[PDB]
Amino acid sequence: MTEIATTSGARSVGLLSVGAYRPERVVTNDEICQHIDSSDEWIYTRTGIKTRRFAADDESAASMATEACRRALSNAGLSAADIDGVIVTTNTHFLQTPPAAPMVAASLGAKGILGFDLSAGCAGFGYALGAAADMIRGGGAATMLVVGTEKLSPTIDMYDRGNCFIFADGAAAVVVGETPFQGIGPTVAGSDGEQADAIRQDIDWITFAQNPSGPRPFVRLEGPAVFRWAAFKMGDVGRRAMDAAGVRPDQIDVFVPHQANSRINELLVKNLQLRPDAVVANDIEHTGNTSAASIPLAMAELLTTGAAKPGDLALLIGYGAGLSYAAQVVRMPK
Amino acid sequence: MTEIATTSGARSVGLLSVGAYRPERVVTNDEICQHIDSSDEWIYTRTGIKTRRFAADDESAASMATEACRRALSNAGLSAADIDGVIVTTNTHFLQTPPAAPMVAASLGAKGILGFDLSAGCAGFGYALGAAADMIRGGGAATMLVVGTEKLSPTIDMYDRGNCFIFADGAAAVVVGETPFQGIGPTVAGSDGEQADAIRQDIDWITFAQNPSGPRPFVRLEGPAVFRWAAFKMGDVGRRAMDAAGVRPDQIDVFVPHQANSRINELLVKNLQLRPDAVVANDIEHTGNTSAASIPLAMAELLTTGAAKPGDLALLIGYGAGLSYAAQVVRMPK
Ligand SMILES: CCCCCCCCCCCC(=O)O
Repeated sequence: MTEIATTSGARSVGLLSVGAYRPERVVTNDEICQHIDSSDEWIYTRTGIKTRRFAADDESAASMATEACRRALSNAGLSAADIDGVIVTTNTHFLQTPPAAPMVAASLGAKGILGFDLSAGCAGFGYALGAAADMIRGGGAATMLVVGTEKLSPTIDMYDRGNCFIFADGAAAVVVGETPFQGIGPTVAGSDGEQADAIRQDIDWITFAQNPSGPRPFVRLEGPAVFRWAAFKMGDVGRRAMDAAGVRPDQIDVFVPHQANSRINELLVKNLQLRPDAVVANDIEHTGNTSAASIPLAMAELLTTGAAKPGDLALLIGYGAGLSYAAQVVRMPK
Repeated sequence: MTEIATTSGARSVGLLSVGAYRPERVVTNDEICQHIDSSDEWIYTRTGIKTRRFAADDESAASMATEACRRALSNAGLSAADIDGVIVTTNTHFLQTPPAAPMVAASLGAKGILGFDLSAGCAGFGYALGAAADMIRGGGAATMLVVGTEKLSPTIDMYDRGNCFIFADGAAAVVVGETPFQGIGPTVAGSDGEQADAIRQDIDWITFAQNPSGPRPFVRLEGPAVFRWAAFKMGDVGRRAMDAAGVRPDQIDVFVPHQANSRINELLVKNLQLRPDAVVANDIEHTGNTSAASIPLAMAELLTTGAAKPGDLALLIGYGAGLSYAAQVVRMPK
């Protein structure tokens, strides 16, 4: 009887490199407070944030994704010609269509390679990485680009006081391909749609379009709800990711949680029973919460300062919007 | 050092069922011809469309995805409790965040299952299907929901004689899980970002938001460009999908191309060398082009009339926006 064929690729997959792009402009809490009622100290105190980058007007999630990919390719010693596909994960591509992925591939000179946009709120990176690994192992690609990119600044209500100092822009990509050793552990993910409102665009685009003189949409954040959720639930997610990867808490060298808030992550570093000398990402201090691009930008920073070395065993935990989370254990890139 | 472990699932994966939801408001060509200088015969002879469905104002891509999934689960004799994850593919979720996936899972009572939104324009279904299959084989889930949903009507410029009669609304989901036989063939996909302009939202949401009194965004289509592209390039894509699946053209029982234009698809049927009695989807006549929901809606239609039977060998070819395409050979569901 005719049977549909089954294919497969390299069983061992890993992060060949990481490339990060940060917008030239810097924005201080004071600059922020020059339109808000609070302190440049109460900010960096309740949220380890001191400064963040805002992209120019002529930039987009797509353009920053492209530059991030160029850097990842160079850091991996590859050219666009070595890439089989690209997954752009973002929440700020301001067009219902076309997707950013095909445009990014074109800008890289990457022919008609497959690609798509993945949106899972802040945890889109973990979902995209897992997807790239599954595709490569399944034989649908051999080498891929996974880039998290975000241009949130244009969606911030400078008068929100609840998040205007939280979100920021930026993009970071990783090259995923075959490695001698297993570099990407099993994906652990889930969500809580019951709390979809905790991080949302308040007005949908069509309603706004039908009421142009009415209020325009802005990103709203129910900080406490998110703070509690992550702090209390990401510890369990961390253990599952380690368990699935067959690793124990004490074997983790690097911890890269979503750069949502220092207070949440410091609490997680303790609840995960990581060893005392475990390196922890704190890229948020001068980058803020870049949602989907957060983790890959944080990984790049840890490597940047040498705090993390290639080969290091890291625990990645993305949590955020939609109330989605995605985690995995990986071997640091570059 | 410590080797990161792996996990794996069922090698044989397939379509357990399909569930389709079509908005109740039927819009005829004559209704469309109240705002353009055309006629029913002109539109029908050139596109193959006679009527299409428009969703109500209180409906959304997410609400239609929910209902489609409910039907799919029922057609598979399963409950939300049997689902491990859900992938929503769409291009008309009018919120930059949160994603529709977490909300859809919540609405189905599928507690906190993993999920994300995937946009590859019109070919998002093929990509999501392949991703679901790769995840299940990768052991990241055992059973999943893949739902294409689209509420394009609000993005249509009623005066655009180039596409006002083309796009429509609807949603259809399939349950993906382990099957005795291999039911999903290898994914064959790619794109042409050089032609990203062929199907696009003309004005990005932020620019509009910063000039509310200016022109609002609408979907635009460069018909001829798309027509030529699909007609000339999908044949090669179909052959590759069949090759990867180890099947010959004559073995295809059912052909389900994206319902973009009946003339493009009639040309493809011939160019693919399908046998004379091959059943070809023509759901477009009363459904129009529902982009991401097109293929699963067409599969449901063929099964409903009994034209396609469960177990039938089918060739699916998604093509569209961003200039993205995704294809695979599968065994019909339900
Ligand atoms: C004859 C003019 C009508 C336009 C027909 C062009 C066919 C392509 C439209 C479908 C676009 C898509 O892939 O979603």
